[PDB]
Amino acid sequence: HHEGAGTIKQRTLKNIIRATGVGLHSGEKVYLTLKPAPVDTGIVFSRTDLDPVVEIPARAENVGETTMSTTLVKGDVKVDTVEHLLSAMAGLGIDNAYVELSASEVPIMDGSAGPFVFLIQSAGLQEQEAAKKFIRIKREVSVEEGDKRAVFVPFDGFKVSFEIDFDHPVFQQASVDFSSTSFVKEVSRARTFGFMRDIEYLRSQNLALGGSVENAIVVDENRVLNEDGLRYEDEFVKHKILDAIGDLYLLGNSLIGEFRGFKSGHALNNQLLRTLIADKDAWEVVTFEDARTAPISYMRP
Ligand SMILES: CC(C)(N)[C@H](NC(=O)c1ccc(C#CC#C[C@@H]2C[C@H]2CO)cc1)C(=O)NO
Ligand SMILES: [Zn+2]
Repeated sequence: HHEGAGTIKQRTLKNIIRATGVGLHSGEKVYLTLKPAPVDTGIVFSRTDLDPVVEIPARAENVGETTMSTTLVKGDVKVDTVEHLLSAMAGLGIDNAYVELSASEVPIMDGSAGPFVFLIQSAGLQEQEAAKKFIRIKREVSVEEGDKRAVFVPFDGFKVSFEIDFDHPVFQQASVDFSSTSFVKEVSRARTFGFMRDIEYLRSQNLALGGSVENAIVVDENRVLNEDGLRYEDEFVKHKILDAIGDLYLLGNSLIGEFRGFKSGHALNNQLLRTLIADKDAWEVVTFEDARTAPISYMRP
């Protein structure tokens, strides 16, 4: 036993994770396997139902549609609704992993990232022999469209603010800083949500076909319909934060910076990432030779 500086290191899974579920939008039954991956692989989604297998790295450049969920595309092959799983992975510091899926949509589980964090954390994480690379924000980068707004600001840590503006009796602002807030405890359990009003339209378009009170906060004209209510008083805005954490992980590396979202969503989050990547003065890749002086820290593996 000796004392010295240690690099903050890349992580993969210690064991394989298998789950079965349903696609929120497609309603399809889907089998999910997460597997360990070598250093610098990133998170790569593998459609194992196809022959040959089609692999899509979870990066901003592969993002197709972003109307309802965050979708990845390569050719005519898609992987839908990647944000909640990706959010779980970013939240626990996973750099490298294969996500195999038997169908085009990640399973929705209970509508949050909780079950994923739980499955992953039961399997365990494996630190690997390479420095973890971070993306540090060095300038303000903002995108807007109409009243929607998404911003990166320099910040020595990682924090996220979000504000939504729904006119609905059921109601809007939250900030979370990973120096104090636990991702796992205060964010990961926040479920997706939908309004009864949109549901038939959505289904009329073959969207929300797997959605139910079992996997979503469902809201009618006046109230939450789920018999047992909300897991957090501000669950709705907490889920928007959960979504943003997963959409930001399409950078392919954790962030050192601050994100602020104002009625933001998947499209604008993706626009923001693209604008950031284009503006190489506004960011740089960094490592930390000494975890003790880093501005971020992680749970034991
Ligand atoms: C919140 C956000 C960002 N808009 C998005 N979620 C969705 O779009 C979405 C979520 C739930 C439903 C439903 C249902 C249902 C249902 C069945 C009718 C009730 C009966 O049992 C529909 C759409 C998201 O969290 N994306 O990541
Ligand atoms: Zn979501």
